[PDB]
Amino acid sequence: DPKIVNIGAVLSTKKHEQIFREAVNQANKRHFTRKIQLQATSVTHRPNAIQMALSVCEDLISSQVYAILVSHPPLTPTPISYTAGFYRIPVIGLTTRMSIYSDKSIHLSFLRTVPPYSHQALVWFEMMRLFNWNHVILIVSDDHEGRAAQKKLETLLEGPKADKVLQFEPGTKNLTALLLEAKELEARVIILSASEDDATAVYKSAAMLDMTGAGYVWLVGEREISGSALRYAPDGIIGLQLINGKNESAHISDAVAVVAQAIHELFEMENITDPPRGCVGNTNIWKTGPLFKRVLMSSKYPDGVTGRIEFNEDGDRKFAQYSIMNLQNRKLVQVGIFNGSYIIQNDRKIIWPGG
Amino acid sequence: PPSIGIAVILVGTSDEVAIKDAHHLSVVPRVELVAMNETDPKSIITRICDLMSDRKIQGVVFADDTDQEAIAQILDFISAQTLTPILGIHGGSSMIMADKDESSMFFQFGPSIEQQASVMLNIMEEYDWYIFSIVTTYFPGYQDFVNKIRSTIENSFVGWELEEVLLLDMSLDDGDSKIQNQLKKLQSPIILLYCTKEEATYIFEVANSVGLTGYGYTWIVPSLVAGDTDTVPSEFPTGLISVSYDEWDYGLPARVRDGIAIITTAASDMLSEHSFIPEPKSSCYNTHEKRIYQSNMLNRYLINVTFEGRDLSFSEDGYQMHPKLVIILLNKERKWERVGKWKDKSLQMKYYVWPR
Ligand SMILES: *[C@@H]1O[C@H](CO)[C@@H](O[C@@H]2O[C@H](CO)[C@@H](O[C@@H]3O[C@H](CO[C@H]4O[C@H](CO)[C@@H](O)[C@H](O)[C@@H]4O)[C@@H](O)[C@H](O[C@H]4O[C@H](CO)[C@@H](O)[C@H](O)[C@@H]4O)[C@@H]3O)[C@H](O)[C@H]2NC(C)=O)[C@H](O)[C@H]1NC(C)=O
Ligand SMILES: CCCN(CCc1ccc(Cl)c(Cl)c1)C[C@H](O)COc1ccc(NS(C)(=O)=O)cc1
Ligand SMILES: *[C@@H]1O[C@H](CO)[C@@H](O)[C@H](O)[C@H]1NC(C)=O
Ligand SMILES: *[C@@H]1O[C@H](CO)[C@@H](O)[C@H](O)[C@H]1NC(C)=O
Ligand SMILES: *[C@@H]1O[C@H](CO)[C@@H](O)[C@H](O)[C@H]1NC(C)=O
Ligand SMILES: [Cl-]
Ligand SMILES: [Cl-]
Ligand SMILES: [Cl-]
Ligand SMILES: [Cl-]
Ligand SMILES: [Cl-]
Ligand SMILES: [Cl-]
Ligand code: NA
Repeated sequence: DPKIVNIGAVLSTKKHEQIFREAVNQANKRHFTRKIQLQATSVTHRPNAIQMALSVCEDLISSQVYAILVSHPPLTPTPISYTAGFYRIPVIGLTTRMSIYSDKSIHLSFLRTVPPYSHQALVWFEMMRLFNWNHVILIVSDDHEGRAAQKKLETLLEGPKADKVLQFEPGTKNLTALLLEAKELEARVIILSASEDDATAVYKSAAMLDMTGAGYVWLVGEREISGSALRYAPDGIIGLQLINGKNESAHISDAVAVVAQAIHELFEMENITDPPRGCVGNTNIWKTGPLFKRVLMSSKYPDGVTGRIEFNEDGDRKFAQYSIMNLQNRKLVQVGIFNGSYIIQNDRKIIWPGG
Repeated sequence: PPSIGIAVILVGTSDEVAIKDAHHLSVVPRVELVAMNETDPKSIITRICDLMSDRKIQGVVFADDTDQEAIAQILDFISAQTLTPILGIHGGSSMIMADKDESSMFFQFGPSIEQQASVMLNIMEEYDWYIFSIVTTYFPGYQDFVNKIRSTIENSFVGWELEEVLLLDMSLDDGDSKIQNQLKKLQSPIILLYCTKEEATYIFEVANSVGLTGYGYTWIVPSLVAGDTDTVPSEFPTGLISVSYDEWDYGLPARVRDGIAIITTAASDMLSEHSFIPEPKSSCYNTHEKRIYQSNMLNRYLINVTFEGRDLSFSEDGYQMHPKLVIILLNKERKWERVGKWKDKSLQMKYYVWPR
């Protein structure tokens, strides 16, 4: 008999539980599992954060999980990160994109197989080189996500330069003062980070100031061409969609592969201890937790369903693939992809604002 | 006058009798001592939720005898989720949490991060120690610590010289000897350390391996590193200096008294202006639906309470406003020893010159 090593998951549906089950069973098939052999333990999301925390203890940590997969319900991963982090049990985010999960102080054992929204700056930057936009205006919401995008782009720039950064208070509906400050500047290329509703307010104000026509380039991310943002978005706008970013099934499969590889790598080392069994009466960290986190952080899985899987220094997905989308006659049209490191233009012509 | 329920939760050895002894308004407290054995997330959540579904709990006063700073994090989580006032008055429950939730009604006895950092520079100026480095982990607050120092320095006509700031990642194992390589970069004779007690235990063990604990190096840490001063890890270097609120002149009986008063006064003050107080949540299981019916309105009163002509007010950030702090020094017998008070924004030290 082998040593049985539990992996946990908090997932959206029973269907996705079964997928996780089958992924773990496949990992057992394809790995050499005389010594150690994985076992799937899963629940679905609870209705509120306190019940979810309790469930992590009662359902998962009671089974001594070495790691916990967590999907964003479509109520956040946060309670699961908190509770699991208490013990230094690693959490793998499957679909959560918010930049806040990259903060070690808050989420101190958290990796994810999708990138945070802020990493869209990586694509903007390659776009700016490609189309030789050397002077841009950056408009970001004055919240965490907005400031995260700013920091990320400013790091890449510091070739092309930002002529100015403008931040606005989230939830503001008349943005003409801010947008007037951008109109006076010379650069005509405008990059936007904002939630759905805040992008809407921007697009409206920009249209009333006639900043959405010929001359101007608008470069945004995924949130800014989603839901209601899309409904008032100007033609010619360029935006992004994370390929497979919403495919819980794809990420379950990839996350399990990575975690299974990492478990087997872990157990080549000496003096591996088990995680605590249950929460009750246990207040010490899992001593091997920090080691297992390092092994995950450095895991490389080239043959992923979502592409090439590595993690950066914050445990965020690297080599993510984006669709480059262009609003033409009010339809979203793919004009290229960012394949992880390289921009590939397809045969469909970009139509800019105006044209 | 109507009665509000207040749970007083005590973890670990405590004299309940002496407590129930230290203990005019529009409302009147019904106090309820609960003892608790464990301080894991489940035990703490389950205990408080069970309390809230048996009795009608307006507020929670929490004290423990551990060094577990995580207790404060758990309580803030519970407070924000259920919108219930919780005071962490002693132990891990009072170990500063930076960045409490927007909806938190969690308040802690003891100094903010920024105030401790201010005290630490005052100690340095007294003995003309102007050259120093900073070591922190990623423990929440560490940025607020570094920033407070930096902006005090920057705005001073004094010849401060901050030489190095180290950030230590102890979420990963140290089999590459990273922390050792970082520590071996320190030259300064004063080193300010921000981290948890358990983290400092490890950091000191490593610093010693590299010759940084002995003479020529003085380490200064905040309250939560000293923690319970009757528990002194062996790795802690003789000569360690700490700001402390561990329990010197402000005893647990008195703390529980003031805790009960703060919640009671605050509720009275609200009933008097608005002709209602918020109704005790009767469930943690239900907090998602009943949420538009709840707010943290009681906070604005929680923070402006005078009792027995003692100003007990909190900051909006949820720490005590004017704590009398005790500066302590780990002596040759490896006991913690009083060597200073920080009273009225004034530092009063015992020694003009440090003995060894
Ligand atoms: C995203 O898209 C990028 C760009 O297309 C991909 O990166 C390229 O990956 C291909 C592999 O398919 C690489 O192609 C190989 O190039 C080798 C030499 O590369 C040098 O020269 C190129 C061009 O100047 C430089 O870009 C590069 O920096 C190097 O200096 C060749 O030796 C290889 O030839 C081999 O295969 C051929 C075809 O079968 C055989 O005939 C040969 O015998 C030989 O075995 C090959 O052509 C390319 O170098 C990569 N470019 C870059 C910039 O990295 C990414 O792979 C892609 N990402 C994903 C996830 O798909
Ligand atoms: C805003 C902060 C939120 N907090 C959540 C803690 C928590 C909340 C609720 C519960 Cl229910 C539990 Cl269970 C745990 C984060 C947690 O406090 C992080 O803990 C540490 C972070 C960093 C470090 N330093 S490090 C990365 O070098 O090792 C140490 C502890
Ligand atoms: C999601 O990924 C799976 C592979 O795991 C694939 O079979 C399926 O087609 C994908 N779904 C979509 C909508 O592309
Ligand atoms: C806590 O420990 C005390 C002392 O032994 C005991 O009386 C009590 O039953 C314990 N409580 C629980 C919930 O186990
Ligand atoms: C706090 O102290 C008293 C009320 O007790 C009063 O002088 C002051 O205005 C109060 N602050 C408020 C109500 O914000
Ligand atoms: Cl096998
Ligand atoms: Cl449990
Ligand atoms: Cl194209
Ligand atoms: Cl208990
Ligand atoms: Cl919270
Ligand atoms: Cl503290
Ligand atoms: Na991370």
